[PDB]
Amino acid sequence: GSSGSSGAESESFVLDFSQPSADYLDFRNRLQADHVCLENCVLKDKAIAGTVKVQNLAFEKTVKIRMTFDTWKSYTDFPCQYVKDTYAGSDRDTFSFDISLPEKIQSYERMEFAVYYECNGQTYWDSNRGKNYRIIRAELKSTQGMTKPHSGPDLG
Repeated sequence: GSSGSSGAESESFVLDFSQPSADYLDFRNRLQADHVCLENCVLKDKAIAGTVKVQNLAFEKTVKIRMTFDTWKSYTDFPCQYVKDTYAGSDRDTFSFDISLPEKIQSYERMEFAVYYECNGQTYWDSNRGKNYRIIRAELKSTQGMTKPHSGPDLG
């Protein structure tokens, strides 16, 4: 039935959500209430990259990204690395992560990931600072024009 996967190159993928960092407030709120929040997550060739933030509550810190390709059935705990740059916050540390996308990805299975920060004898779980990090392809995303931008007042 299904067409074999012998020789084929799928276009790059995109994100179905707006970067978290974008909103300093809506962002810090998660890093202050959950003590953890993803800064930015870029996409690369059959691979991804992103840096997660954490509160300097304790010394020992454990950051691991949880990703799955089977409607949250088969996930793998990937160890995060540490970044040392001028930009990186002095107090709050900055851990990075590099996950390798699966061979292929079709519209027959779901794919989402979440952040898992362990500290102070606790386990903070940040799943797309809302529901889940829905990752879709770039060719799937539909383009809709003739739309007006939204804008509102600044909370006092």
